[PDB]
Amino acid sequence: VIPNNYCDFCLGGSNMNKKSGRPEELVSCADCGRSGHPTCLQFTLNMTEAVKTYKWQCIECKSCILCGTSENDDQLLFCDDCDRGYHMYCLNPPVAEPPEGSWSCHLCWELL
Amino acid sequence: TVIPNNYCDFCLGGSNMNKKSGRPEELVSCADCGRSGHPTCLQFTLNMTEAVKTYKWQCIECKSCILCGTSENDDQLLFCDDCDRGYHMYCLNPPVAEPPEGSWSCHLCWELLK
Amino acid sequence: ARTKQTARKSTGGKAPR
Ligand code: NA
Ligand SMILES: [Zn+2]
Ligand SMILES: [Zn+2]
Ligand SMILES: [Zn+2]
Ligand SMILES: [Zn+2]
Ligand SMILES: [Zn+2]
Ligand SMILES: [Zn+2]
Ligand SMILES: [Zn+2]
Ligand SMILES: [Zn+2]
Repeated sequence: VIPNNYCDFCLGGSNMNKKSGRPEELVSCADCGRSGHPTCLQFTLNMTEAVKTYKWQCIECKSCILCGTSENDDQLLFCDDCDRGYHMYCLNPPVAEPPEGSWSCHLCWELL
Repeated sequence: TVIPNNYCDFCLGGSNMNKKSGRPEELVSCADCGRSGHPTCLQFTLNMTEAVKTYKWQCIECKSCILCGTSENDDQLLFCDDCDRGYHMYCLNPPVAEPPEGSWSCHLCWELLK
Repeated sequence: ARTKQTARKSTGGKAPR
């Protein structure tokens, strides 16, 4: 897996984010090499930090931490603090629909 | 001082019960008007929740630009994605003509990384 | 809360491989 040197959303490299007009780093998917500028990915600084501590997956590869599939990807929640994916039906207890408010995962809650 | 409200403005639950999530949850309160909210009701992440507890956080009604200190032109405030502080687009350095398409965090939060 | 669908809407489309 060689990381891409351009952003999937804006097509700029690390020397130019074409949406902000400034240089910006790229983060890259561990599975397929797709890359993006954190701001194009809509990441907070703290989320950018977090995705640097584990094998982050792009929006297309994202698989549920609990069962390991990226199937039923309409049922995946992305944690608001670390971007890990979880099926609503894999959570214990399961939820029928996305919570109205912000939602973060059990791992983030335990940090703390 | 300012007396914090003991109930959430979004769900009317106290700290003992968020009526959206059905779980107990801490309230955060505006430093100026005392109006309160469950962080999840406020759409705050866990990390934002920690940040807003480290300073005199202001609710959407009371927000002033950190830099110039006024709450004039409140339609031109950007709110930092990590700490919820407000900044006039024209007070930024360099200033901007319109809100960014992507996410955006303030200089103080970038400094805290270092 | 965020799902795959809100994430895709939030960021816009991705370049092809
Ligand atoms: Na913002
Ligand atoms: Zn980009
Ligand atoms: Zn990928
Ligand atoms: Zn699952
Ligand atoms: Zn998480
Ligand atoms: Zn509430
Ligand atoms: Zn207030
Ligand atoms: Zn200002
Ligand atoms: Zn900030």
